[PDB]
Amino acid sequence: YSDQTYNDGVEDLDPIPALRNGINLTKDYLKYGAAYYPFVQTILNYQYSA
Amino acid sequence: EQESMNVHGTGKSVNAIRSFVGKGTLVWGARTLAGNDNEWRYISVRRFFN
Amino acid sequence: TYKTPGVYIEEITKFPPSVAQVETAIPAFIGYTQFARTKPSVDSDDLILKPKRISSLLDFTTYYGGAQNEQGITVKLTDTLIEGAENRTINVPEPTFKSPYLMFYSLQMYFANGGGPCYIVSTGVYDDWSDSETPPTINFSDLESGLAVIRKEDEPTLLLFPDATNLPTDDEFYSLYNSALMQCNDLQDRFTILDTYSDQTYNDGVEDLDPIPALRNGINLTKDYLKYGAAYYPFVQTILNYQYSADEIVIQHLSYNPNAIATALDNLNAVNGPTFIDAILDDLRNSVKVANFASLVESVLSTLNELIDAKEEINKDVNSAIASSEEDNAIKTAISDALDVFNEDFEGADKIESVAKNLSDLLIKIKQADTNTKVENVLSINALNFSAEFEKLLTYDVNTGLTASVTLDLFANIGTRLDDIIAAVSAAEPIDVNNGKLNGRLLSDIEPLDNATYNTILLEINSHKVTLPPSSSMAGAYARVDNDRGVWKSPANIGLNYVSKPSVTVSHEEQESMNVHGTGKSVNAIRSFVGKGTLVWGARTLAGNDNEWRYISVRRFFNMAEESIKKATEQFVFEPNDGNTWVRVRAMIENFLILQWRAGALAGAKPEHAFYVKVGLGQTMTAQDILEGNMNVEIGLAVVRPAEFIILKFSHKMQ
Amino acid sequence: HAFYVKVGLGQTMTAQDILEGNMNVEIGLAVVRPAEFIILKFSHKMQ
Amino acid sequence: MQVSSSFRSFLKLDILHSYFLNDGEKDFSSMNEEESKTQLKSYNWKDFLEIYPSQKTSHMMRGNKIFFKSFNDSIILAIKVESGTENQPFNELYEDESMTFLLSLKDQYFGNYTDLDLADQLLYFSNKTPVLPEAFTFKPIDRINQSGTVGEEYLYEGENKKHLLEEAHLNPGGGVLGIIQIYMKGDTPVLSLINNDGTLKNSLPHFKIHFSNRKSTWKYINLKDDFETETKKDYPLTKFGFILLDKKSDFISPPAHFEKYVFPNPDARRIKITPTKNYSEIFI
Repeated sequence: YSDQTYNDGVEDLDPIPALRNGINLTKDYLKYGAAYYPFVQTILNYQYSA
Repeated sequence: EQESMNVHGTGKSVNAIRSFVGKGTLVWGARTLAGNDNEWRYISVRRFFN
Repeated sequence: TYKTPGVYIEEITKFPPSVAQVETAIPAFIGYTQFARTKPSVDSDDLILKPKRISSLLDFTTYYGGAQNEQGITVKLTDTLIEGAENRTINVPEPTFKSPYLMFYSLQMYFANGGGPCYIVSTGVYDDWSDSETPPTINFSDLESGLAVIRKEDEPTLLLFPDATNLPTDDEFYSLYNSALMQCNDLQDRFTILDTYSDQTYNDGVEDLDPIPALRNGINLTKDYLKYGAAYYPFVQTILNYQYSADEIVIQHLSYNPNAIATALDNLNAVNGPTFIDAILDDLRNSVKVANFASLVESVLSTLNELIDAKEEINKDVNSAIASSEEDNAIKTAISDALDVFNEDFEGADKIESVAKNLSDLLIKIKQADTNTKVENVLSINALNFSAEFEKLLTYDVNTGLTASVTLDLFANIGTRLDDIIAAVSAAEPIDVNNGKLNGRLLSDIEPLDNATYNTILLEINSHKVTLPPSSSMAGAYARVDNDRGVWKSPANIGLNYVSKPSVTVSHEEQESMNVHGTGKSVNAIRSFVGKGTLVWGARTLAGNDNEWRYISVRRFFNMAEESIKKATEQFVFEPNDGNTWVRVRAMIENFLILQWRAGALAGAKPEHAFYVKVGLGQTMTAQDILEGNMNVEIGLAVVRPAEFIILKFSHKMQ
Repeated sequence: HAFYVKVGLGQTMTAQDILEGNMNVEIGLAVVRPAEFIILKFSHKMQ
Repeated sequence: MQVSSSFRSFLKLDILHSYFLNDGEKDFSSMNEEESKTQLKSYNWKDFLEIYPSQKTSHMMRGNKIFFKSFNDSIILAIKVESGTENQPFNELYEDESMTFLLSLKDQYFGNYTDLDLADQLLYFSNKTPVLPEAFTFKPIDRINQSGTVGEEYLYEGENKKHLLEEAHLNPGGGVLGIIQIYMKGDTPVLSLINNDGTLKNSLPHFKIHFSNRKSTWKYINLKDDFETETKKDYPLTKFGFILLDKKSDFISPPAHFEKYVFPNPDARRIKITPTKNYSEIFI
């Protein structure tokens, strides 16, 4: 969800531990995906108008 | 730190993006969310079968 | 194991591994091992008396284990004065009591010399020593059992016994070899490699016997059996070390100025106090919730670990007091009893140590429980053991805000028990006579005290090398010849690997009675040559005066040919006994022999001069054989013989 | 040694499948696995 | 250098199947000697079944000098014995040694004519009660002088099946019908191969496996005359026999001109199997 501790309005959560609790399916489903961490900083600018 | 991302009691592995000297940013690790599965833990095996 | 993908670096010391070899003559090795199991991850010794095939030393060690640690290493330190100057002598002698379990060492030599895949028969496992001067034994009945077992295997061709020489009597030694020669004659396809009992005059309890003459009298079988084996002499000195552990080696330390007790006592006085254990004992006695809990558990666990380390330090010093109190054994007992009681709070009687272990495992599980459910964060405490383990420290502390209802507790019985230990130790202060500071300590524990003495001792220990009978090295040497030149080549004028030198020197005027003798019981020699190293010199069998079977290469060639021919005729066990069969049998045998001729095994310009085969009514059979159901096959072979003696005649040239 | 395929009455099907209108196909595959950990051991050379 | 050997019979196994041996209604088991010989002359078990040892069994047999021979109606094992006698095995045999042989099928129509519900089950035969993870009953491989055919008593499923396949160390490709396991010493003297002192028995052990054939109702279809009729009772499927149907009374709703019709016997290539009756459809 985020690479930083994020507040859910109640508690401060660690992003890797939170994903593990979030995706609550069995192996039959888990075998169909993978996750990556962290986010990356790119070289693209923001779009704006003077 | 990566040790707990790659191997974990729940099998919910997370792959890491890491910086290496003289190489730049590399994708490190290729497991699925069913990481303790002797048959389906690797991404390349699942994708080959699909 | 490893968790993060990547490259790991480790620093070790060992010999480089050998290159795997291709199948050739297959030896069987019968003897004792450390595990004997089929599945490395369990503790069942399921391979006892179940022959198994091994491809390399590395495979041996995952089913059978390694060598036994030697218990005979002695280290003695003597501290004296010369004109007021300090003078220390460090003495580390060759061990006189060695462990009689050579299977591991013998296999290392076998692979070093070129051996390929082989069979291992484990007849039992290693026993513990009874004392520092009382080693384990070899049970004759176990070796006989292993020999009987190998009789049912097809593939093996050579028979070896790695610890025959560690057997209690020469009579048992000779008996075992007579049985092996008899097995070879019953089967007609195996060969036995024999050793002498010892290379030194050995006492049988009655008389002093010469080893070569003794073997000749020991093996009392006829030529029908003697033709199936050969013997080699002497034993060889190798480059392998002894296996040991620094944690098992105890130092003897004598000194002009005794201080074993005084040191132990001063250390214990430091032990019995607030800076050692009172502070410990006084302190010891939903994702956020998990994090808070986990911190509290770790604090307790850390405190328990310090108390456990304290126990170990106490045992290390008290034991030097016990070891040093040579006189007045009543005190040695008083000290020992005080220590033995102290330990009960940490050992299995009431095990503080397992509580600490279990809390660590539980702590990891609760931190990881968050991975997938609120249930795990409950089960880890009430279905699993967190509640149960904390109870073992204080039975019902929860009864009140101040710990209460301690119906049982694992803490602070330490105070009284430490006082008992010190009082007993102090009794030895006027008893000690000559024991110095390091007396009774282990090598592994003295490096922080004096690492000059420690490093010196280790260098001396490692200077001692292993000595072995030559038989596993010879099985290796046979394998090299069979692959490079062929089974029909004599197994001699071969250098040996990992050999420093022969145990004794044999001159050319001594070898004469080893090679040629009235009884035909020839012995081959291992000899050192200048610029060449250690070579195998001679290749005769124990029936040396036999015009037909005196050479090893002739006997082995025939055994090889028989295995192949036998397989060719067994295909016809219940087939019709008629012309169609006789023709097929003959053709199969001749094709085999032609190929052996083409490769140079047999003499003769054309196959017609090298061999013949006859099968059939009117050639090998009559009407009576047809009636009985017999098939008779006759075969002849022209086999090549070696040169042994080269004579050079010199003269002046006339002109 | 890499794979096998089985289809047919007596191999994957019975009389009941012929009646129902089923076709059963069985397949096996030998799939290659990666190395993850490389361990380098160092020592002094003896001589 | 003289070398000699001698071999003697060790164990015989009789392999039979009613589909090939019966003649219409006449049961092979009730035939006289001439009738039995006549039927056997046309039978070869290798026409439908393949039998071979496991890798461990082959290794052991080589070590103990045990050979495997075959005949159109049977398998005989033979063993090397000591010279000069008839009953002393060359190599000592032990009570718990055993040989494992595997069964597999080559005939694609086996399941149509064989009366045995093999769906998802392992067929297992032995002379010694196994130790399995779930409760089961057990009966041994039948002797030559006993009555009966292969039935449900020899089928295993679930965990017991899994266990037996693993102990036999079978190839991943499967394709196994069943497993036969014989121990040197069984659960009773009459099923053993050797005596208490290791001596071969003086009466060759002789075991038997016999498969039964399936029966069905015959249905005759005449499209050109637009009429259908069925027989009143089930008849057996056989390979070589012949059943004559020639009375109106044999059929349910026989045709108006029955006297001009001929009713052929069905093959075993196609058959409808249901929980009650089996049916064979024949076109005229």
